[PDB]
Amino acid sequence: QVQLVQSGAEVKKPGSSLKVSCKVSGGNLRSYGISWVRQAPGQGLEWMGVIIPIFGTPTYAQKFQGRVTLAADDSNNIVFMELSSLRSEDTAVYYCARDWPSITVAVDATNYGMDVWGQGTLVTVSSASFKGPSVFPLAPSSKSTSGGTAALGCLVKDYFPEPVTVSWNSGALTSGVHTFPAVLQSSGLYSLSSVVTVPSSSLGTQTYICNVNHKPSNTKVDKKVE
Amino acid sequence: QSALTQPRSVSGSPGQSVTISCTGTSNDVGYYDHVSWYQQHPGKAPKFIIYDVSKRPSGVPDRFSGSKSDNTASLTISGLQAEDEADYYCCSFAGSYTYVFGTGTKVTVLGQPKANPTVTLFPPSSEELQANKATLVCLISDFYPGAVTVAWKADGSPVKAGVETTKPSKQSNNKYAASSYLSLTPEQWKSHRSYSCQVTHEGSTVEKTVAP
Repeated sequence: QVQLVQSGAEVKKPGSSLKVSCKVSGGNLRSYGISWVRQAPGQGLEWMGVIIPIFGTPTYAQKFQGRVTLAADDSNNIVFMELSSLRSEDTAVYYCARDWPSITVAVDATNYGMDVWGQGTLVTVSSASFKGPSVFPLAPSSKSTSGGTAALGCLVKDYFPEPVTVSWNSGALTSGVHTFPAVLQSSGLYSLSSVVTVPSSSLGTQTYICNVNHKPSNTKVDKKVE
Repeated sequence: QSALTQPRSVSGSPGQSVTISCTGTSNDVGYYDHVSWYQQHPGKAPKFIIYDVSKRPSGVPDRFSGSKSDNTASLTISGLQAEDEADYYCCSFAGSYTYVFGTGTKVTVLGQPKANPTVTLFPPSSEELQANKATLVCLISDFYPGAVTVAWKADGSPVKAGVETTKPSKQSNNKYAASSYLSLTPEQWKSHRSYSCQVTHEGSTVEKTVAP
């Protein structure tokens, strides 16, 4: 039961250097090889390089030659990936994966196959500063009311970085609630919405408050929607 | 190298069979018999499911099968189930310790009847208008399958600049939802009498309209 444990998420500015670690448990790294694959948000997998510690210097994909490096600490069963001169397009989840691109015997592994994957490391590259969101109420109307039900929500605008958490009535309201994924605007800041469909009978009586938490900026906002 | 060519999406009913194509060159897919496939569910890491064109690792059901012809590898899922709805990536050894991944394919399992979308259009809030901003929020919900196109209009003329739309996401009731924003300023928002958000789903269009 070999497992790969990767380092935590990170936010970095353009021009800085990234360093992600992949720790192997349940087996010896000297018998394995490790590939690195990244995936931009909403995009596909992209192979970057592979290192086999027993076979020497690693190999890198051509588009990363010149700013990526792979190193292994055999005694600690851990490998490191360093990506330099980060740009906004380097925002992606970075996976490690046990691999053996070799004709030799793959001990406990599979030849030319990435069989064990790590949980991934989210890396965001942006020039934006840490900023809490502005919360605006999406009030119910006659256009949002139809057949004894009505829709209301909150607009969570302009925050960095991800993520934010939204609840309704401190988490006591969950039926009919849907929080949408965020959009990345040209300002470099994120924005999402959270809506809840609610009986029109309760609009005059029941209170509806969205609870927004942006932990990177330690911002908590409660907004009543009337 | 360029990514291996895969279809964007593919679909089928429960119990049906589906096939993913993966086209490379004579230096990768057509050269080696080392084509691997990977299944990725939303928010999770890819899963090893196929290697060496047609070999299955331990534990992967025989529902999945692989094949190769010239520079095109293919993955077949025979007997689609709800668990099979995920993204699938092919991969081929490219020589000198290098791999090339495919563009990826979305597999949809149509295990739910068609649901027509509900559109809710919110004008800019009075709170945001005081901040010298004006955002129109179009919320679409309860539609199946999860594929819609959103178009904005102002007094009948199409509006594309300042529009941001999310990809459809699964709701708590297994239906799909989507959101679209038209970010303006109060001056530009007051310069038109009527705004429309039109959503096209399975050939039918639904429209909601607000006015300053």
